[PDB]
Amino acid sequence: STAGKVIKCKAAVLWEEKKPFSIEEVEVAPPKAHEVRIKMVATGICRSDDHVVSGTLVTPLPVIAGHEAAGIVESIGEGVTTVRPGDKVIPLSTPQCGKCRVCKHPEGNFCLKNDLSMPRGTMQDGTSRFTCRGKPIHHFLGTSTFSQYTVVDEISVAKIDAASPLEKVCLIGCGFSTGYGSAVKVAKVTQGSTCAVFGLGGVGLSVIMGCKAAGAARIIGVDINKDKFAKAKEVGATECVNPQDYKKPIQEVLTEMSNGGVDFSFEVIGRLDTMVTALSCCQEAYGVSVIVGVPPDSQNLSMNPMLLLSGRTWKGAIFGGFKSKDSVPKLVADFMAKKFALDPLITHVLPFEKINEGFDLLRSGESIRTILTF
Amino acid sequence: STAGKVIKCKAAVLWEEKKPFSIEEVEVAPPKAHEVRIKMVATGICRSDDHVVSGTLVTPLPVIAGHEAAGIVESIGEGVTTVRPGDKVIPLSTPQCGKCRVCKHPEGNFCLKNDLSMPRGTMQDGTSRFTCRGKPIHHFLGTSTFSQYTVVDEISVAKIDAASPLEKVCLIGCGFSTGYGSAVKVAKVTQGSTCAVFGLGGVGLSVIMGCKAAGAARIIGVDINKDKFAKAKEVGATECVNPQDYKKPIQEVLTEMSNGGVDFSFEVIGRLDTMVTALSCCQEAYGVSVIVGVPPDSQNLSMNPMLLLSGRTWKGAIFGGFKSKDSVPKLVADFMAKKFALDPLITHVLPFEKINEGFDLLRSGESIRTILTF
Ligand SMILES: NC(=O)C1=CN([C@@H]2O[C@H](COP(=O)(O)OP(=O)(O)OC[C@H]3O[C@@H](n4cnc5c(N)ncnc54)[C@H](O)[C@@H]3O)[C@@H](O)[C@H]2O)C=CC1
Ligand SMILES: NC(=O)C1=CN([C@@H]2O[C@H](COP(=O)(O)OP(=O)(O)OC[C@H]3O[C@@H](n4cnc5c(N)ncnc54)[C@H](O)[C@@H]3O)[C@@H](O)[C@H]2O)C=CC1
Ligand SMILES: O=CNC1CCCCC1
Ligand SMILES: O=CNC1CCCCC1
Ligand SMILES: [Zn+2]
Ligand SMILES: [Zn+2]
Ligand SMILES: [Zn+2]
Ligand SMILES: [Zn+2]
Repeated sequence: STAGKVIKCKAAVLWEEKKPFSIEEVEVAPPKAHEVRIKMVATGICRSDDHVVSGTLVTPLPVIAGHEAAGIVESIGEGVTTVRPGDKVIPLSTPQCGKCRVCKHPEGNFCLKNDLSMPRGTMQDGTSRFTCRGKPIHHFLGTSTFSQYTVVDEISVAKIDAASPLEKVCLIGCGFSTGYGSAVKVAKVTQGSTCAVFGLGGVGLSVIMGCKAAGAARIIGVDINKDKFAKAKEVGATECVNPQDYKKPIQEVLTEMSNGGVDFSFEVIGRLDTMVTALSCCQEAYGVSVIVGVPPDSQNLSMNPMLLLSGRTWKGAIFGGFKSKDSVPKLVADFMAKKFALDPLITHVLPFEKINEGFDLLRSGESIRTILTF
Repeated sequence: STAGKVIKCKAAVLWEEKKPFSIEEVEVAPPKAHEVRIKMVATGICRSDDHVVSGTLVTPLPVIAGHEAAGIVESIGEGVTTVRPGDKVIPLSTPQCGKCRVCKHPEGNFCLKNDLSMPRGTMQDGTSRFTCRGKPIHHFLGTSTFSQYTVVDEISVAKIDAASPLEKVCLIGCGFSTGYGSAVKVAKVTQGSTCAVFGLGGVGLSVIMGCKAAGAARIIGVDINKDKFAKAKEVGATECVNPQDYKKPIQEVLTEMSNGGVDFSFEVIGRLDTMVTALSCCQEAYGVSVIVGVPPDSQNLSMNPMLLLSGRTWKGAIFGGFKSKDSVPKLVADFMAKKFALDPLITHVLPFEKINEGFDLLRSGESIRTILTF
């Protein structure tokens, strides 16, 4: 009934920074060659979507944001081989083209077809499939999931188990896999180690899950919102500290608590000062610190390179280091085999129409992940 | 005939920054418990010794500098078990106490007994073994090798092969092992990779030797002094670039030459700007950059953390990551078995009394390593 034909549907449009999302009708074009049109079933609210609203992350406006989601293929364009109508799918904000130097490298995952380094807010072909009030609307990270339907390039979608619960596994499309992989793949946390996790939102709790799965002996959660300590302990934190409770800098607190520095630290907030504090609190000769949080646009940090010369390792990653199209179906299979839990991340489930309330919940500190259901 | 007695001998004393060394008589106390007094045979001039003169590297003055050297044990204090009078030895500017958390860690080498982080310029017991003009003189990094005799703690000396040529193997005490290990141990350069080495002095040439030993396919040397290129190519560089020859920043040049970024880069100069350029020229998703050069005291660099978030790894190390007392005798053994060459690093030889001419040669750009003979 809809294949080959323009779909009119509801979406949340962001016309301008620092405004509520506008829920209104949009026009979704049919998929061109190597494109996939998806009916959305559930989408999570990730802090990166809020960074578009706040100006922290710059991408062309107006835009349909949303990138952490799951849905069902409505139709495919000519030449698509990896998904078919009716398949359950997760869109991928980091593509996996399989052909570039990064996709061919055993470790790398930041495929050169990504829309993050030089954001265009289009399909791979440089055009948009969305119109609203007769105006073309930009895409976001090749995903755009705050819409009843979206169109994505084939390299930005993964087919998943037909029995998957989409209102939970949408988190594997971004926040869970990012945090979990940051611990198990990027840092390679070791049995018996001491970890410090700065930021106890959805991504930080997923880092804690990964540190616990790797056998860390101590996992210290750090957040300025003490309401986020109870859930952090439930998922594996052994202690939590609030920087605002201390007269001294938290890096010195954490160094003393760890008898000279932690083995692994994670910055899962997106602040320059906490990136430098997280580096400093890892042990100077052999510690490893991983940046996960998104820094504010165009701002540089300042640090003393003696922190590195003594032997620290500093790294960052997108999407937990996972090659996205290969890994997402495997992570869904692991969840269905009960290898990890997603329910601890989900504090609110709301109809899509309540998107702005979901963002208010995030900004107020009250939620971890809100899942929006279509 | 000197055991247990004060030795009067010549040393090069640095009374003030930015002044020539003063070659004059000092008094060297006999070794206390767990200390070793060494008759110096040869010492190299490492840029780090010049950094003390320039104030780039802050350590208490007045001081006996020098740290890359080899000599013969004159006497041992009570309790010394790892060397005996007559043994050939190399002093270690990074100790290996064997008892701290770093010494016990499989990767770490920056032993907590070091005198680098919070310099005191003393023996481990907090006192000095040197007097000059009746005044106490500081030690440097627990070594102080610009003297006919020095006293070191047992944890800062390694026994080496009795047949070793001391006028060559002194370089294993600092510059050779630092560069070589930075490639083979810290970066873990892989076969077929592309490497970029910033700074083609003694340490950078040793990085090139390590990259070649690791089987790198391309090794790009970077220096603003084109007179350094011929020797860089002799030891393994496949190509050399002078940043001053180009209209665009060298990170852009290197990214284009490597078809999107190098696999491994090394900063082996000691400038904040080149630390950031070297990080930037490694491939954004899977590149690794190692800081080897010493930054000017207490200065911070400025960088955009998106360079790390895409996937880069940034690390530094002291002494090529080698656990010093374990590794130095094995590296001497490997040298004696012809596994690496030191002659390419030695461009000038001088008697110790011409130390100031040796520093002039380094500062003018003319030398790689000058070896001083006592
Ligand atoms: N690298 C990647 O691939 C990904 C990066 N991100 C970024 O990770 C970050 C975290 O995302 P979420 O967990 O969704 O965000 P969130 O907002 O739910 O969690 C952030 C936590 O940081 C705490 N916090 C804020 N300022 C703090 C401070 N000075 N000190 C200590 N804690 C502080 C907050 O109270 C909150 O609990 C964001 O910057 C997000 O954009 C998210 C997913 C993918
Ligand atoms: N991490 C460690 O354990 C060690 C660190 N060091 C440090 O490594 C560094 C190199 O030491 P050496 O090889 O002895 O010094 P060196 O002075 O012989 O070599 C440095 C090279 O950098 C070149 N250079 C200077 N400015 C440059 C610029 N803007 N761009 C490109 N090239 C430039 C110079 O022309 C020179 O050839 C020094 O900072 C030294 O203190 C040395 C030994 C141990
Ligand atoms: O949350 C999804 N993607 C993020 C990844 C880090 C940079 C900003 C966008
Ligand atoms: O050259 C020898 N040691 C150096 C190591 C890096 C910091 C300054 C001292
Ligand atoms: Zn790719
Ligand atoms: Zn996200
Ligand atoms: Zn030690
Ligand atoms: Zn040195």
